[PDB]
Amino acid sequence: PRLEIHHRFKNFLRGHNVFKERISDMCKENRESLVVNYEDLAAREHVLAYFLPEAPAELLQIFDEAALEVVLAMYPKYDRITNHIHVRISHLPLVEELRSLRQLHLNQLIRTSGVVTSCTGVLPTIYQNYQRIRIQESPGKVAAGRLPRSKDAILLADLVDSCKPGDEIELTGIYHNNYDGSLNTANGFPVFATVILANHVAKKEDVKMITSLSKDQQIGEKIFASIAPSIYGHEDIKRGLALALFGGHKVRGDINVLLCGDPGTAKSQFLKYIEKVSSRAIFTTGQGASAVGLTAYVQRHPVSREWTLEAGALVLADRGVCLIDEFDKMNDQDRTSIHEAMEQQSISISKAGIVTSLQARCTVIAAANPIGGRYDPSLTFSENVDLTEPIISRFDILCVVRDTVDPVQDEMLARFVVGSHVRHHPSNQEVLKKYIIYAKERVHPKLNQMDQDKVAKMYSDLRKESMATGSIPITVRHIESMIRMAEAHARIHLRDYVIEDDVNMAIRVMLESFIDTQKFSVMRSMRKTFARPEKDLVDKARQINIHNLSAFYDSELFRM
Amino acid sequence: SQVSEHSIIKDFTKQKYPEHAIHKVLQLMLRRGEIQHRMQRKVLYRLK
Repeated sequence: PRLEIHHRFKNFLRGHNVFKERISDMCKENRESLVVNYEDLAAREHVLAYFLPEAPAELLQIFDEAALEVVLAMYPKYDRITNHIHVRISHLPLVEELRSLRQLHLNQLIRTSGVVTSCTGVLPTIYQNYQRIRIQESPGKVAAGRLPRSKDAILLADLVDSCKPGDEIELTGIYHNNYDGSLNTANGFPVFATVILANHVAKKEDVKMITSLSKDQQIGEKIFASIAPSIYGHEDIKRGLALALFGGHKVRGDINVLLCGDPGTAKSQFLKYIEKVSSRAIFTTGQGASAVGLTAYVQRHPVSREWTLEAGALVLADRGVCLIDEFDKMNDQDRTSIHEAMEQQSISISKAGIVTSLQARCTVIAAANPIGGRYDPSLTFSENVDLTEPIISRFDILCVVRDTVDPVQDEMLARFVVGSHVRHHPSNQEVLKKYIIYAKERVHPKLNQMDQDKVAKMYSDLRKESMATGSIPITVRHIESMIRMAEAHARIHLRDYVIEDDVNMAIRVMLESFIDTQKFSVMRSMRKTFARPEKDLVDKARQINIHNLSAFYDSELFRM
Repeated sequence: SQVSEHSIIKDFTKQKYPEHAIHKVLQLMLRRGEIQHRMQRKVLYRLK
């Protein structure tokens, strides 16, 4: 640019106590961290604010040298600790969600966010010193939902091993088009040919008026009457779906929500309508999904790529919501791999060669397509399928369409058909959308010792129903799913307890699985639902569900 | 068909054979004198 900037730097090196207090944060303990705020320098000296639009690229180089002036004069010791000083320029207002995402806007420090999709962490000469990570550009939104062009990020040996795939972080930096492959003596870089450095890592009001609406129970009943108004569905089906919609110490668990209908019904499209309410949106599409969409292929590799870690749809929606559609288009081999991962909410490798860990925090929602007849043969559903039996029986609830000749249903759906043209003809619950986000993110209940007993009493009542004529044919795992469902009730009614009326409907959903497997004669037990040493170790197991009987506050029992 | 050299590696997965073990096998199949392998492996190497 100019040549007079060196003199201005020389003059600019001649309140700030916080700089002294902040720089000393790193010490003998080797914290390897230094928080940098831009505003204090720019507030004291307005000349620094003017350098933002003129020379931002040199400024980073200039910023590193000026920091050393304090370090070199006081503490030469930091020269032998990682042999580098990390600059962490803070946020720089502006904030454009869609306006700055353009190739014309290079040579600017830009703040945005993204979600990590895939990486090459499975691996143990200027370019060899650093590695590669894949970042997305459009975040999840109704308007931003259009498919973007993927950004390619490069870590400068600074955030390595500190970040994991699927982390909703904030990306900030300046966009320089340092594509070194134009000389045609190397490999090729993706479309956004830009060395994007990572400088930040994120966390891993009408609401007050909205909370007023929460107290009403008139709106609390239509919550399962308003999610799917297109087809009017079935009241049993939506109630279970709504419970998972809220998503509400060895705290493990699985929510296996499966549907059995037909693709022609908009149920296949019904899963698509949910993403409007959901804050994070996942594209399924079947084959050719986002990144590696559960399909494995091997081809001839480019000039320089390494093996890819297989990122399941679960990983691609970490701490979010993941949607699974088109069940028959999955590969069989991946189904076995993720089956244990779904139950364990993580990925385990026993090859002793590659070790890694990925998180899984979403609700698995998918619909299966029946092979041929549903229950036409006199044999069981699992034993007339070439697939393995036990994996099929892993699902807790099997939702299937009931009845096929419903003239009443035909009537209401018929008028909706005309409504299709009505909306599309020329013509001259968003309030509830923000309800779910606020409750699930701001309300974090704790554990109460005096309230676990009362809920657990009724669970035993369910057991004794099968203990009269039978031999322990029911497993507690089915109940284990029920506890989280009753938790979502408190979000609904805001009463902090659960009424038997809610459980009775929850009972029917639980029993629905038995209906599909057992002959219709079991429908008589619904009348009673309305009305309602080696041995020694067994007895204690039910009452406390702890192997040790001396686990009652042992921390204060022995010392005090 | 479809059981060429580029995809038969997937078949080895079902046989509990890692991709490193087949290397001792796949690279030595030409020394075995297999009729089918040589026609597939050599003709497509440069002639296409």
